[PDB]
Amino acid sequence: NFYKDSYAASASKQDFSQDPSKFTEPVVE
Amino acid sequence: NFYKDSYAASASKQDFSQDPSKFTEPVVE
Amino acid sequence: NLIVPSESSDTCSLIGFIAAKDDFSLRLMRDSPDIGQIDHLHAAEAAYQ
Amino acid sequence: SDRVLQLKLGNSAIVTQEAANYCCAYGEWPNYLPDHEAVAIDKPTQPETATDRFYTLKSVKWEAGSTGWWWKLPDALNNIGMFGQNVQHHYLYRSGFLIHVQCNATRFHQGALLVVAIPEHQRGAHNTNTSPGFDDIMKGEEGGTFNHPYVLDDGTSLACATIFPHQWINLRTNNSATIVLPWMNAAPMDFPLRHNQWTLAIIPVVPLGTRTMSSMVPITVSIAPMCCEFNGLRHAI
Amino acid sequence: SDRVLQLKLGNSAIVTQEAANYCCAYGEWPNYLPDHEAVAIDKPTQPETATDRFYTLKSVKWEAGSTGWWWKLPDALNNIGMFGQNVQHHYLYRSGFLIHVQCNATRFHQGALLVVAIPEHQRGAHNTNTSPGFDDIMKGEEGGTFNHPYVLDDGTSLACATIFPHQWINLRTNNSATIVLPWMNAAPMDFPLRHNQWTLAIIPVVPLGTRTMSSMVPITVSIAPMCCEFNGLRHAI
Amino acid sequence: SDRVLQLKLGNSAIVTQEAANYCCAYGEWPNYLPDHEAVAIDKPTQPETATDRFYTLKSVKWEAGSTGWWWKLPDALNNIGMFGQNVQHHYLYRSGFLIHVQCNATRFHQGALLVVAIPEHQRGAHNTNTSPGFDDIMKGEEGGTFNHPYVLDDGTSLACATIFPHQWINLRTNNSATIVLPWMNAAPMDFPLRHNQWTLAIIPVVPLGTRTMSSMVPITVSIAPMCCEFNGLRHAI
Amino acid sequence: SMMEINNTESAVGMERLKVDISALTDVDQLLFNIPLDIQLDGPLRNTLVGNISRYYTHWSGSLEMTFMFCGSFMATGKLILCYTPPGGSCPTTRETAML
Amino acid sequence: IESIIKTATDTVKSEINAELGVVPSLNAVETGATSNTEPEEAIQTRTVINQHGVSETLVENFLSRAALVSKRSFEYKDHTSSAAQTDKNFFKWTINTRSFVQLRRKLELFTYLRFDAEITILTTVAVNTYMGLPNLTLQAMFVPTGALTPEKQDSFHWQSGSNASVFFKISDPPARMTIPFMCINSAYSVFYDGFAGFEKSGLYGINPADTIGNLCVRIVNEHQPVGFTVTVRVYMKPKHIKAWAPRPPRTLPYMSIANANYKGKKRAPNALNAIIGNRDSVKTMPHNIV
Amino acid sequence: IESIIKTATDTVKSEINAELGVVPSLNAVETGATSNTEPEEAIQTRTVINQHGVSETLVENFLSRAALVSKRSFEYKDHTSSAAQTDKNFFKWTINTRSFVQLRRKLELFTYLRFDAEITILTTVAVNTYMGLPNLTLQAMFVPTGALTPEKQDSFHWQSGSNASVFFKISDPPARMTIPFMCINSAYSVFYDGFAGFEKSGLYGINPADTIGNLCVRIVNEHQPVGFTVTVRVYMKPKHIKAWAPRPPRTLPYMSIANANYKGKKRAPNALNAIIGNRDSVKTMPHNIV
Repeated sequence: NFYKDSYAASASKQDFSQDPSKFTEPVVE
Repeated sequence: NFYKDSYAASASKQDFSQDPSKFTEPVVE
Repeated sequence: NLIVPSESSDTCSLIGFIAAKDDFSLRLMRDSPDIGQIDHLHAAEAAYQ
Repeated sequence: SDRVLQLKLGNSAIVTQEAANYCCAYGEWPNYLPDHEAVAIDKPTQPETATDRFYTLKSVKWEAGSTGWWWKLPDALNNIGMFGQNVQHHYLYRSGFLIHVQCNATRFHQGALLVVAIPEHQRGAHNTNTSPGFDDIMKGEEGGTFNHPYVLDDGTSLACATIFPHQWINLRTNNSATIVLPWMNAAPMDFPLRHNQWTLAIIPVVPLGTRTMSSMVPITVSIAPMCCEFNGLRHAI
Repeated sequence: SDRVLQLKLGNSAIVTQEAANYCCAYGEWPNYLPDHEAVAIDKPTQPETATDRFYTLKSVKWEAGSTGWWWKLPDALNNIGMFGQNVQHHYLYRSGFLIHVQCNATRFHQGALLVVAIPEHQRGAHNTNTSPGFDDIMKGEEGGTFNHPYVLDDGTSLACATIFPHQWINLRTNNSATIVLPWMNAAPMDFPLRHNQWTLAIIPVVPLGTRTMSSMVPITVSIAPMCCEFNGLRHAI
Repeated sequence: SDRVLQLKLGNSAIVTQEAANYCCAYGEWPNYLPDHEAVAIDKPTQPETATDRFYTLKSVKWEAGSTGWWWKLPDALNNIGMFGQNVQHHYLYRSGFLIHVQCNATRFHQGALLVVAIPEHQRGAHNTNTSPGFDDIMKGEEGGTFNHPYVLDDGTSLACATIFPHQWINLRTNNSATIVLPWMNAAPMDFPLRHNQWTLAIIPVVPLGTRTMSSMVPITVSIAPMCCEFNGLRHAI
Repeated sequence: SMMEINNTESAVGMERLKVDISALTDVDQLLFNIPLDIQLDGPLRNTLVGNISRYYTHWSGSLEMTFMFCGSFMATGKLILCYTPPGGSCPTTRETAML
Repeated sequence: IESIIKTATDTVKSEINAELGVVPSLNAVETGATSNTEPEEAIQTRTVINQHGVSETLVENFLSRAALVSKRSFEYKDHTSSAAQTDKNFFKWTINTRSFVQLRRKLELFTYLRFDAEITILTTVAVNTYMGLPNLTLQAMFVPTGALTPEKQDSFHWQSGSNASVFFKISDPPARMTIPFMCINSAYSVFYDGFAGFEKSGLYGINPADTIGNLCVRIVNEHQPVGFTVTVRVYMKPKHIKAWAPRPPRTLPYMSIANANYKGKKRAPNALNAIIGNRDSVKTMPHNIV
Repeated sequence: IESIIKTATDTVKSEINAELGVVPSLNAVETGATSNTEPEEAIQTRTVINQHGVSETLVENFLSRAALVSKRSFEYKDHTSSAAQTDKNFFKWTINTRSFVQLRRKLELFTYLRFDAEITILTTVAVNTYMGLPNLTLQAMFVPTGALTPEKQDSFHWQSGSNASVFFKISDPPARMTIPFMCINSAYSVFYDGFAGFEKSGLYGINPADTIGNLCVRIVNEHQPVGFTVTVRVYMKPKHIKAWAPRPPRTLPYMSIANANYKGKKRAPNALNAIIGNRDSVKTMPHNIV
C-alpha cells in the first residue's frame, strides 16, 4: 500500500475470531 | 507471489525424491 | 401413539428446526439461486434522474 | 430454578412461575453511554426510577385467525408515564429495554408463540410499490397486526426469524417470555419520534386450540426501559 | 433425577422423561467372555456398533381383555439387522440385552404392567400331556400371547414372578421400564436358533381403564443386544 | 524359500508349494483408516475374522481360444459371506485385498498368465461411442471376459500393463500368484455398490499348450478382504 | 431455524411450518419424512443453514434437527426420528427405518 | 466465549452411555437457545481430526466480491435536437446498493455494515455502418449529496475544483478508486425503521446517512459526425468489513429499490403463501432412489 | 528406499567375474519385479562419472505445460433472427480436460492427480469488407456445477454477485487466473471405474467430483452494424502437481470425450489388432545399413 490513506489498503481476510454463543446461547444461565 | 493464496504461486519444480522400488521391486523379500 | 384426553385438542403440532454444528464447513462460493431478476426494479430509473 | 423469576425495576416487579431462561439480546446487557462513545456534549438527564420501570401495554385477544402482533420501540412508549414526558421534552434518547410477554392458558390448551425482537424492522407493503406511510408504521401504544407474518411483512422469512433475539411461549411448557434488549443503533443517541429501533413481534406459529371451554386468552406485554439517557432539552412538541 | 434417562448404544438413542431407576439383572452388567471362561478356541467376531444397538419390535395393542405378551431372546432378534446376520452365519453367540419397554397414556388412564425378564422360561401347555412344539415356542419377532398369565403358562405363579428381574409400568407413575440383562446360561456360548435364554414378559396385572376418550394405547419394546460375540463362522442356513 | 507360502487369514488358510515371491502393491500393506484421515464421524464396525478371510470365486476354464478374465473389486464379493452382508447393510466400506490366483498343470504343459490388478479400470466399448452400461460393468461374482485383451478393453496396451501391480503364472516355474492390495481411492471410504477400485485381470499372454492328454485346466481365484471398516449402518437395499 | 416440512398444497403460509399429528388406530405408522436435499427446493432451503449454504458449492459437517412438540400438557406420546444413510430408497416401515 | 476458530472442530470418540439424570438429546427451544447436543452425545463416534478451514465463510470473503451496482447505456452523439429526458453525453447516478439484487440480498443479510467501497468503472462502446471504435476519454466526478450536479456535458461544474474526478479512457484498464466509509454514523444502516426528516411526510426506510453521493459521468470528447452507444458499468467491492445483527434472507422477489415491498411469485417457489415448492404429502419423498 | 536423485547414477569399473552360485543376469519375471542386473554385472565396465540431470522428467515439468482445453468461434453480431442452437454473443463450457488429445493422453498416464489449474484465455477476432478490428471487452464468469448459467448476452446472471468473473480486452495480454484444487476428494480421478449416482441409470466413468464447473464467456459490448467472428481459446497449465499410480499410455485413437471407447485405426500402426506397424518377418531388419 503505497497510498497515504489506510482505507486504501487491500481486503483484510485474517479475522478468525468467532463468538457463536451470542446467537446460539443468548440465555443468561 | 504477492497474492494472499498459496495456490497462486508458481510451479514447484524442486522435488527430487524418488522411489522406483515401489514399482520395480514391489515384492516382499 | 399420541394419546390425548377429551378436553385437549385431538390434533397436535410439531415444529421442526435445523442448524449446523461446529464441525460444519462451506467452501467454493457461488451466486445464490434464491434471488433473480429479469427487469429493472421500480424507481431504479429515478436514481439517474 | 430457571422457571421462577422476579424482575424488579423501579417501583415495579413481575413474578412468574412458569418461565424459561430469559434472553439477553446478542449476549449484551443495557448500560449508560460511556465518555469515549459520547457525542452530545450537554449533560444528560438520567431519570432512573421514574423511567426505568415496567410499562404494561393493552392486552390483545389471542384467537383462531390471529396472524400476529407487533409493537415498535420506543414508539409504543412515547406517550406513557415519565418515559413519555422525557421523550417529548428532549431531542435525544438512549435506552435498552426489558420486554416481558405474558400469556397463560390451561393444561388442555395448545399453541406456540414466537416472541421475537427484531432490530430495524423496516416494513414493506404488499402488492404495491408505494412505501408504507407514517400512519402505517407509527401505530403507537396499540401496535399493529401482521398482514403476512409468514414473510414478516418485509419479504423475508418467518422461519429464519430465530436469528433475532427471541423466545417461545409454548403453552405446554411456559407462560411467559423475557428478552433483555441493549441499545441497538449505528448512532449513540437518536431522535425517538422518527426512528424505531426494536420491533417486538409476537406470532402464532402454532395456533390456539383446545376442546374444553372457550375462555378469552389474552397476550399482555410489559416493557421496561433500561438505562435511559436524554439530551437536548427543549419544550414539548 | 432417576426419572430422566438417555440410553445411547451404537447409532441409537432413547430418551425418556418418566422413568424409574433402571434394573440391572441380579446386580450384573454385560461383559465379553474372559479367557479363563472361554471354550471355543477360534477368534470371535465382535461387531460392536453394528449389533450393540436398539432394535424396536412391533408394537402390541393394549386392550381390555389383554392377557399379556412375551418375546423370547435371542429368537425375537434372529432376523433383524446385523445381529440377525451374525446369528445366521455363526454357530455360537453370547450377548447381554438392554430391554426398554415403552407405554404411555394420559393422566386420566390407569393400569399397571409387570415387565419381567424370565430366565429359561420353559413353557407348558394347558390341559394336555403333549409338550409344546416348535411353532408354539419359536414365535420370532412378533412374540406370543400368554394363555394363562396368572400361572405364567408353566404351572408357577405370577404373584412370585418378582423374584425375576422386573420393573413395573404404573401409568400413574412412569411410562417406561428398563432392564439390563447379562449373559444367563450354564454355557459360555450357545446355539441361538435352538435355545432361548431370556423371555421378556409384559403382563396386565391392573388392566387399562379410563373414562375419557378411547385412544389406542400400544406397548413398544426396544431391545439392544450388549457385548455380542460370535464364534463358528460358516454359511447361513 | 520364496516358493512355499502359507497365507492364514481368519479361519482360512492357503498353502502353496510352487509360488513366487508375493507382491505388495506399490510397496504398501493394508491398514485401518487413521484418525487424521477419517471423514465419517460415526464409529465404524471392524468385523475382523468374519470378513478378513479368503473367499473363493468360481473357477474358469482355461482353453485354447481364451482371451482373459476380469473381476472387479469389491463387486465380486458384494454378495458373499459376512463381507457381503456388511456391504449391503452399510453405506461406506474401506478394505484392502489379498488376491491369490491358483492354476496348475503338468510339467508337459506350457502357458503364461499375466495376473494383474488394475486400479480404476474404467472400461471402454469397441466400435461405438455409447458408454458401457451397468450390466456390462457390474458382472458380480462370475466376472467378465476380455473382449480385446491386447488393449485391455480400454484403448491402452497390454504390453505396458506391468506398470500395475502384477505377477505371472508361468507353468514352467510356478502355479500360483499372490498380490496384496492396499486401499486405492482418492476417498477415505466409498460406496461399494457403485464404484469398483481394483480390477483383477488374468490374461493368456502365452496360451495353454501341450501334446499329452487334454485334462481340464481351471484358474481359481481366492480373494481375502483385509482391514475392513464399514460406516453408515442402515437397512439392506 | 424452522423447516417447512409441510410444503404441500392446502398448507397456506404458516401452516407450512408445522406438522399436524393425530391419534392413530394402527401401530408403527409413518408421520412425515424430510428430504435432505439442500440444493434442490425442499424443506431445508429456507433455513439459515439452507440459505447461507446456497451461496456455496461444497459443504461438510454434521447437522442437527430439533423438533418441538406443541400440543397440550395433557398430550402424551412417543416418536422415533430416524436418519438413514444413502444408497437405498426412503424407508416406509418402522422396521426398515430404525436400522 | 469469544475464541479464534481457524478449522472446524474435531470429533472425540464416545462409548455406550446409559446414565440417569443426563439427557443431552433433550433440549428447551422455549428458552430461545439453539440445541447444545453434540454428535458424541447422540450417537457413538470415533476420533476424527478435522482439518477443514473455515476461511471462505469469513464476512470479509463473503462480501468482498466486486458486484455490479450501476449500468447505463447512453447515446454519444450531437444532442441539439433531442428530448428533455435523454442523457446528452452525460449521466448522474445517486449511489445505492439496492438496484441489482445479487448484491442487495447479500448486503441485506445484516442490519449494520461498516466498509470501504472499492469502485471499478468499466466503459464499453458500440457504433450506433462500422468505421471503428474511438478511444474516448471519460470523466467520473464524485459529487457528494449536498453539492451541485452538472446539467450539460460542457458545463462548468466539470472543472472539479474540489470534487474528486477520475479521467480515464476506454482502451485503458478499468478505472479503480476506493471510496472510504463515509457515513455520519459508526455503521451504515442497511435497514432503517424510521423516517428521514422531522415532518411526517418524509421517506420511510431511507436513512440519508446511508447514501454515498452522486456519480456524474460524462464523455470529455466532443461529438463525432456519427453516433455511438456508450455503456458504463460500475462495480463495487466492499472491504475492511464489519457486520452486525444478521437477518433472515429475503425470499420474495424485490419490487422496488426504495422499499422492502413484496408481491411474491405467482406460484411456488418463492410465492407469498408458499416459499418452498410443493410436494404431494408430508410422507412423499420427491427424489427417491428406485 | 526413498532417496533424492538429482543426476543419473554413475558406473563403477568391474573385472572378470567367474563365481559359482552368483547369477546376476538370471532373473525371475514371475515375481512381478523388474530385473536388478547391473551393467557392472553383465559386461565389464569402466568408471563413468555421470552428470546428466534428471530434472526435466519431473512430474511437475512433465505436466506444467499450458495446453489447449477449449476453442470456440462464435459469431458476434445482432442475433434477433438466428437459430435456437447458435451462440448469441456468449457460450457456456462444461470444463473438462478430455477434448484435446495431447493433454488428455498426458494426464491419463496417471490414475490420480492433485493440481492447481492456471487458466489462460486467448481471444482473437476476425471481420465477418474490412474496416478494422474492435477492441472488445469480454467477460469470462466461472459458474460452479450447481449454479445457474446465463441464457442471454444481456441476462442478469452476468452481474456476478458471488461468481468470479474476469473482464478483459482483446488488445490486452491474455487473461490469466489460477483455479485451485477444487475436488471434494484428495485427488482428481482421471479414471473412475464406477457410476455417478445411486440409481443404475447413471453415467459410467465420469466422477462428478472431477468436473471443475462451467466457464461462461460473453462479449460485454453491444453489437456493431457489421458482424465479427470471435474465437476464444482456453489454455490450462497444471501446477503444484502430485500424481499417483501410473498407467499404460493409450495406443488407440480416442472416440469420445465421455468414455474410453476404442475403434483403432484401419491398418497398422495403432490398429485394434496391430499397434506397431508390421515388418516382413521376425528376422527382418527394416533400417539395415547397406
